[PDB]
Amino acid sequence: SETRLSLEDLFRKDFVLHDPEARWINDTDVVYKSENGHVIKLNIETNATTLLLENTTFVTFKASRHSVSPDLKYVLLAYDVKQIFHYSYTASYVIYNIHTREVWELNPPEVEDSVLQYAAWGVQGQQLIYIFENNIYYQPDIKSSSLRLTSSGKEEIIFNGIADWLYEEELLHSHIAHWWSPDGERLAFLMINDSLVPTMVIPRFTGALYPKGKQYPYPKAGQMNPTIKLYVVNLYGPTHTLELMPPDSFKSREYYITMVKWVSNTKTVVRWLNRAQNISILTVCETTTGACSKKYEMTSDTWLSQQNEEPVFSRDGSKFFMTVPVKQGGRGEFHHIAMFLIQSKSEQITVRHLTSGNWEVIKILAYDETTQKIYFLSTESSPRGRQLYSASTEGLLNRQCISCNFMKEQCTYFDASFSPMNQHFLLFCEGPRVPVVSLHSTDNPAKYFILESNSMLKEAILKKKIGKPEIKILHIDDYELPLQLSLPKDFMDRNQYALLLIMDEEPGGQLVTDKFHIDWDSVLIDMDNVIVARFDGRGSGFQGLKILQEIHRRLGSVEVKDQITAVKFLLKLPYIDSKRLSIFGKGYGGYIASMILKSDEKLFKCGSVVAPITDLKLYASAFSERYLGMPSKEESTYQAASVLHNVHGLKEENILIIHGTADTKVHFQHSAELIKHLIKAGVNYTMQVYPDEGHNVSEKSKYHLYSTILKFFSDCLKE
Amino acid sequence: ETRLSLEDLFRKDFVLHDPEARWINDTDVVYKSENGHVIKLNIETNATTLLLENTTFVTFKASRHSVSPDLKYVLLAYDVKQIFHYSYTASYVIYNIHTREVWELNPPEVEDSVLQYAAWGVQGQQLIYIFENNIYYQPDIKSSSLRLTSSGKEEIIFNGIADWLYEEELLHSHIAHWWSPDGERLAFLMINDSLVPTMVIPRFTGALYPKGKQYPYPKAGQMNPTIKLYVVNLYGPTHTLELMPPDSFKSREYYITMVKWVSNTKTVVRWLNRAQNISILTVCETTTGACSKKYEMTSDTWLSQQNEEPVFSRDGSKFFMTVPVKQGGRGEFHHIAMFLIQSKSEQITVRHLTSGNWEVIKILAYDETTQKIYFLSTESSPRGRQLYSASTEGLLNRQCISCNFMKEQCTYFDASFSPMNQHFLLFCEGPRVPVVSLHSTDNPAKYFILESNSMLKEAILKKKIGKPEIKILHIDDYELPLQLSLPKDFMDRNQYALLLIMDEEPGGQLVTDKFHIDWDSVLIDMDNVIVARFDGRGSGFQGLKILQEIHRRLGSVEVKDQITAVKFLLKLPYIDSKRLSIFGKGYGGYIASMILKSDEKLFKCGSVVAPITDLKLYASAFSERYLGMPSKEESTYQAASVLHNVHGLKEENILIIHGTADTKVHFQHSAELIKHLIKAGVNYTMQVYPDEGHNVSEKSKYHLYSTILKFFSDCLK
Ligand SMILES: *[C@@H]1O[C@H](CO)[C@@H](O[C@@H]2O[C@H](CO)[C@@H](O[C@@H]3O[C@H](CO)[C@@H](O)[C@H](O[C@H]4O[C@H](CO)[C@@H](O)[C@H](O)[C@@H]4O)[C@@H]3O)[C@H](O)[C@H]2NC(C)=O)[C@H](O)[C@H]1NC(C)=O
Ligand SMILES: *[C@@H]1O[C@H](CO)[C@@H](O[C@@H]2O[C@H](CO)[C@@H](O[C@@H]3O[C@H](CO)[C@@H](O)[C@H](O)[C@@H]3O)[C@H](O)[C@H]2NC(C)=O)[C@H](O)[C@H]1NC(C)=O
Ligand SMILES: *[C@@H]1O[C@H](CO)[C@@H](O[C@@H]2O[C@H](CO)[C@@H](O)[C@H](O)[C@H]2NC(C)=O)[C@H](O)[C@H]1NC(C)=O
Ligand SMILES: *[C@@H]1O[C@H](CO)[C@@H](O[C@@H]2O[C@H](CO)[C@@H](O)[C@H](O)[C@H]2NC(C)=O)[C@H](O)[C@H]1NC(C)=O
Ligand SMILES: *[C@@H]1O[C@H](CO)[C@@H](O[C@@H]2O[C@H](CO)[C@@H](O)[C@H](O)[C@H]2NC(C)=O)[C@H](O)[C@H]1NC(C)=O
Ligand SMILES: *[C@@H]1O[C@H](CO)[C@@H](O)[C@H](O)[C@H]1NC(C)=O
Ligand SMILES: *[C@@H]1O[C@H](CO)[C@@H](O)[C@H](O)[C@H]1NC(C)=O
Ligand SMILES: *[C@@H]1O[C@H](CO)[C@@H](O)[C@H](O)[C@H]1NC(C)=O
Ligand SMILES: *[C@@H]1O[C@H](CO)[C@@H](O)[C@H](O)[C@H]1NC(C)=O
Repeated sequence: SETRLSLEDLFRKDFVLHDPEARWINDTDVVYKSENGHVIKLNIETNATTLLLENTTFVTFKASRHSVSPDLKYVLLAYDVKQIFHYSYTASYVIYNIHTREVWELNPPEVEDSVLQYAAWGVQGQQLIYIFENNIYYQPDIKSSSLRLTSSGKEEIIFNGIADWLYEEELLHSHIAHWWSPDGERLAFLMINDSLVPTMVIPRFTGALYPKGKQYPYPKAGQMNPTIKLYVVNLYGPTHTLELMPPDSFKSREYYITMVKWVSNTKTVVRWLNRAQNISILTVCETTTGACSKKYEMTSDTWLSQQNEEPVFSRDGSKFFMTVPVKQGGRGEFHHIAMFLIQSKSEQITVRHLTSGNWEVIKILAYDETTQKIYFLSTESSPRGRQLYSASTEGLLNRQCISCNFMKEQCTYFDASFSPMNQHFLLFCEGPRVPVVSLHSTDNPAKYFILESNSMLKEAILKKKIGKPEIKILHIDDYELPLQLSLPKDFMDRNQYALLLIMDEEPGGQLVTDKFHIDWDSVLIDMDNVIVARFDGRGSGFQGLKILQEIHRRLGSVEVKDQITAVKFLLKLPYIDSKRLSIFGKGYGGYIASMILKSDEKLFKCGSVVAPITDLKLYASAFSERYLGMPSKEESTYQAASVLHNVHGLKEENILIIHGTADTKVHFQHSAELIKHLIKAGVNYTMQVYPDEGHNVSEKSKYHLYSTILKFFSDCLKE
Repeated sequence: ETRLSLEDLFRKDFVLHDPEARWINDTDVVYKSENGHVIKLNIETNATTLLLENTTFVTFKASRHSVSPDLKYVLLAYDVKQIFHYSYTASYVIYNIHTREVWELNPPEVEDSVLQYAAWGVQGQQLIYIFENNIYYQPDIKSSSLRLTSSGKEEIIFNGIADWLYEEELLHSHIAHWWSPDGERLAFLMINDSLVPTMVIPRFTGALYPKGKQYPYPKAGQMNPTIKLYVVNLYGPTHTLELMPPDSFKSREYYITMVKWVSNTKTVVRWLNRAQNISILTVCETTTGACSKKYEMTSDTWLSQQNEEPVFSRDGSKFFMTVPVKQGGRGEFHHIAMFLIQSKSEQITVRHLTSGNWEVIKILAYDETTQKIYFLSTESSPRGRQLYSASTEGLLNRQCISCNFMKEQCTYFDASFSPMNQHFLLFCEGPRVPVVSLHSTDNPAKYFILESNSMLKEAILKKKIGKPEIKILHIDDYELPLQLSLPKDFMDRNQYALLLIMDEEPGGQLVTDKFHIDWDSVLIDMDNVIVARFDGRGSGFQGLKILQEIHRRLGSVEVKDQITAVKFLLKLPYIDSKRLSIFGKGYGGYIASMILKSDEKLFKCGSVVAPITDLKLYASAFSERYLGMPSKEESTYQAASVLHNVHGLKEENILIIHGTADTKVHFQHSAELIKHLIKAGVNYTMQVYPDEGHNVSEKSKYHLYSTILKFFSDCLK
């Protein structure tokens, strides 16, 4: 009874899921690192294991990032890692020679003790590239000097191979704007032109004598957007670079490139998207020429579905598999696998649907061409989980679940990765149990062995109370939505508990999920006897498009009304205390958390909001415009979704606004603007701001934040 | 209902009504603002004219008014935007006193403009205005303007207006130009910030993409503004002559801490070395540029009040100035000096006209037609200020004027004499709710009263509003006041909470007869908290000896005193050691912080606004004055900081309030503090106001007071 979960535990190194950082190399050798922190080669044939790196990635300035060369003769360490946006990190690199020790500084020519925007490795051999001053550099091997592939790079204006903010956070959802041809002969990359894009300033108060902060291109709602070209260079000899032109329909009009991928060692598929995000064009490009052939096109009456989807091919290209929406009847559309048959030049490709039901095919993992099978992740088995399924491409059109019996009750939510010949696959658990990675043979899920058990962490949460989350199911409109109630160790049916209602932090995400998670609220629960509640309302993703697009043009309108009807039901329970009800949400969820805190009725005694996005006119183009469309251009519906005007009350409501000053996603401006109206409106509120922090606070401050929130919620909830 | 509540202080009943009195002739005084009306008064006939009416509303809430010399026009400032402290930037309009019609005041080619400065001249209707750091001149309402300087460059080269360092630290006002008595000539400062490092004031609250400014702000030991003093003639050619520095200062770092006209040609410019230990009074013939060394000063610590303005013979045979005199043990005090000017470089016999342990604060006037000179002095009492006259040529006698005005109701004064000195304005400011009055010189018949602050008087009358017991403490060889402001109903029995308020800038005086009403008065009345002020060493206006006890030990001394004062406070029966709180802002936030460390924890909670937390991060001319140069000559700078060795603030409940746009104490100070405070794991609470200054706007304001009030009241329970 004195073995329960305290905040500083979450920072204990016992917890903190240990990720195997598994990676394929041959169809034999998997490079998964990090059991004890050791990088390891494993031959799945012989079981033979080699120690590549040891507890060394300490010794060189706390190297936080590791990558093993293709030829397995070297390791690339990143140390001095500095955050930038989300996936963007800028650090210094070093090269450990796997066979003998000796480490090199990785520097651009003429430059010493340097800092790089990106490093990684290539595909063939020991080749690697690194980005510096927004220019791409290439080293054919450890031997040779580097080769600057682009001179066009200009700091904070023209980017090469790395994403500017808009492309990283919104469009691409990763900072890697370049891609390697399968044979390492060729490199495709994005040239992003921010010349005309308006810039926002991230201030720095904490530096030297006179601190100076940066200014980056950040197009706001309806603003000038980054123009962008897609080039391709050949890494052998001449380095002739060819721009791959857009589809003729998009030529001259505003557009984004939301994906590109290699199919052959020459052809690539670049998905183009209009600024409005209602029109998709899949193009296939011959890189030796620049021949660009319209292949498939899509449209929406609201906004286009997952834009990063990557199609699988015949490796010749006779056929290819992709996921698209199918009307499915009433109950809306669901993403299902498509059979498109590419031919004969000859536009037109026959489409055959390989899947259907009310559930989604999330990702298409692999196509095993030697047989009749294709592999994917699906909610079929259950909307709350994810499972690994195979269907037979050519054939009966049948379907079968693989992951279903792995843990039974202990793994309901998966992800997986197949070897390059698809002969076997890695199965990440992430399920209700403390996550476990495992390596199976394809044709025979004998489960073989287990790569990572997260052992220490398992026994850690075992000791602690750690209850089971009752799940109620609500009917809103025509839908059925999950309400997850996480309840204190000892639960009297009798008493009146305090209720924390946590918001989904970005739209189209899924709160209630079998995915294992441990975090602050778990502490709020156990100590402090608070029940935390999550409810996935309309707009929450991963069930149908119909729930997902219920948000279009009404933002904060719908999600809020649902969150409230969910509190309503919550309210009619005996064991929750209407007197003490609190809300929490961050980012966008801070936005909705705020909308909920206005005049409808006051169901909340106190609530706390972190990096709240408070006015959509002030948020990023590709985000606002997606849901609300263009601003003063076509719509004043933008005035409607704001926290800023009409603050008309937050009454006895106790409000806590937490914001990072250096935040690059939700600018501090959002809370500044809010706080301003909040004063002129005469509303009781309390704020905590972290000088020079981001949307995600550093390790230093973070604990302080949790402590803050924890104290806040626990204290206000007291009777 | 009959005690003082916060929102009263914002009630327009309160808010001292300032007459904004101003002389014109030796007859007509222009004091405005009784009902908000601008008024001419003929002190001969009593005749009053209404110049302006309840119109300075109608034109966009005009916040600022000035009447032309010839009394035919009024200059309104509206759209007033704060800049630093005295610096305001607004749009101007010209009301024609005789016939209403109003003009836009614009630089040529510019429409609906915004100006850095306007005011008026001396002779006639002439006026000048500053735009893009250039000086413009209008000989009259008729004529087009005349650009007197093209050298102006935004936030780099300033003309006639002070950059931050000169406004806040050196000059203590933003007016860098001065008019010759006859309006023939204009002297002004050219401030060159080219090489001075710049600090950024961020703006989060603006339009789509807010952009904040960046101004030259030399920090401790940094590059400083270079500056020249030119003079232009406002008639014809506009030949402009630079007035060269003293030869000794030539080529070395220096400030100009004052300039004033003496004749319609000669000026006295006081020069100061960067170190602030050497003064040179120079007198300059403007038609030539002849610059003659007159008097020089030195200190072993730092030079005394630098804005002192000397009075002359109007010929220049003699002149009066205030300087320190050794006075014996007990230190030095500023007393009036008789310097006799006669031919060439230096000499000039010095005769001291005053002495004792007390100071001559300001020398107001010299009546040349008789044997008298006029000044303000602490003679009558260190806590007050009185208006004294001494006989220059003669017995060397002294007599107090203000002594019997209010007896017990006015002990603290200031005054202004008419141009011929024939009669004077006496501002009360004393213990009673301030009252301005107009007296005849040779006969203080008190004549009449200009401003009674009537409504305000009856306002505080109704409310409880107690009397401040004053204890006197012995520290070292000195005797220092401790003012205890006590709740309406005071039991000798109970244990009260104690708020200890800090003096906000060094060399100021907390305990003073000067009337004041503010938040703490509310803290007192409602919430039964006793607020305490104690003027320790370094506090000004008694001797230099108390004042300079700070040199090179900053936060060292003031703190030890503030504590020994808490000690004594602690031994009282009726104060509760359990509940003790501290408050201080700006610099006082600095000391408030030093007190909150390790010595012992005598405080349960304390609150700090725009704390200056590291002197290396404060302004050059401030830090360097007390602590001298930085890594240049001293690491004693490491000593005075809050930043390292936050070693504890224990159960201490701390509230840090800071404006984001603050241009005096940068937000950096609290950012820096807050940083260490987290890595040190200390419990603290913060409230920051986006886009506010060192002085919060009206909007936020109230919210701040509420905060502080709640904080202090709640923690003390
Ligand atoms: C405010 O102060 C600044 C700094 O003192 C001042 O800028 C400088 O002004 C002087 C004016 O003469 C310049 O001095 C030189 O004049 C002759 C031209 O005949 C040249 O020989 C010089 O060549 C170089 O001198 C410097 C040597 O390092 C260089 O830094 C400089 O950029 C020249 O290349 C030079 O022209 C001087 O150039 C500037 N720059 C600086 C930083 O001193 C400015 O004029 C002042 N504003 C006013 C009106 O007071
Ligand atoms: C990214 O976009 C910027 C937008 O500013 C591009 O800058 C553009 O550069 C071109 C040529 O450098 C400019 O054209 C001009 O034409 C005249 C006539 O010959 C010539 O005198 C100028 O020197 C210049 O060449 C153009 O005005 C300018 N602006 C625009 C709107 O494009 C930049 O080229 C782009 N970068 C890349 C590599 O895509
Ligand atoms: C470096 O890795 C080795 C194993 O490769 C670790 O050595 C173990 O240390 C633990 C202490 O936690 C001992 O209980 C074991 O006996 C050691 N060996 C084995 C086989 O586990 C070592 O912990 C690693 N260094 C760290 C912690 O960074
Ligand atoms: C995709 O959405 C955009 C919204 O930006 C549509 O934009 C058109 O813009 C004009 C501008 O005046 C409007 O008059 C039209 O009504 C809009 N068309 C609509 C509503 O669709 C764009 O046409 C859309 N296209 C598709 C394929 O849906
Ligand atoms: C005024 O004080 C400053 C220092 O506060 C003196 O500056 C001198 O600076 C040099 C720099 O290396 C030192 O070596 C000297 O010790 C300083 N002189 C001293 C002791 O004062 C400056 O000389 C002082 N001048 C006067 C007139 O007192
Ligand atoms: C290698 O190790 C694993 C560990 O359980 C085992 O399952 C596997 O059978 C071994 N190798 C073989 C026989 O394939
Ligand atoms: C704000 O809070 C303070 C104290 O909690 C309270 O005195 C005041 O009534 C509140 N203001 C309003 C109008 O709610
Ligand atoms: C205008 O003055 C009159 C009397 O002179 C007064 O009653 C009135 O209050 C004044 N102005 C305003 C702001 O009402
Ligand atoms: C004007 O009135 C004042 C106020 O009572 C009085 O002192 C003065 O003698 C009067 N002067 C004349 C000349 O009317």
